[PDB]
This record gives sequence, C-alpha cells and structure tokens, in this order.
Amino acid sequence: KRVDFCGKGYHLMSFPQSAPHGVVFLHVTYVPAQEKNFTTAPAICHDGK
Amino acid sequence: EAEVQIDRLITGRLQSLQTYVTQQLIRAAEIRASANLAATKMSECVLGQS
Repeated sequence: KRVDFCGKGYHLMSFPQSAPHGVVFLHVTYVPAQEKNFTTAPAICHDGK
Repeated sequence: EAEVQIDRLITGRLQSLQTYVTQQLIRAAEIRASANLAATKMSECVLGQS
C-alpha cells in the first residue's frame, strides 16, 4: 500500500529471480490513461436534504 | 641525513592523511543513510497519504 515502494504506479504483484551475487525483482504495475474532463459537484440537494 | 628527516616527515603526514580519509568515509556513510531515509519520507508522505 505504500506508494512507489515496488514499481511506479499502483502495485499488483512481483516475481523474484536469482543472479550471480544478487536478486532481481519483476514488478507488475497498473497505470491509467485516456482521460476526459466532465463537470463535478460536491453534493446534491433534493427536497431540502 | 636529509633522507632520514624526509622519511620521518612523510610517515607522520601520511598517517594523519589516512586518519582524515577514514573519518570522512564514516561520515559519508552516515549521511548516505540519513538521505536515504529522507528520500523514503519524501516519496511516501508527500505523493500519497501515510
């Protein structure tokens, strides 16, 4: 849940691999795209509530 | 005898230099640890919520 600890973006899962004198992690990460604009509002009134 | 005197002076200055270098190495390692902690705090507390 801590951001940017494993990968750049939301983290999903990882796989370790060996090396001659170390370890190599493959991180699977989720990244959004294709945005839009819309118009927002914080709350909606109805019947005074 | 000039060579004797120069030998003594070189020896002493050399130990002084080596001591200074070793102290610098220790301090640099400590600063590196502190800056790594600072980078972690910056990347975790600012870009998101803790």
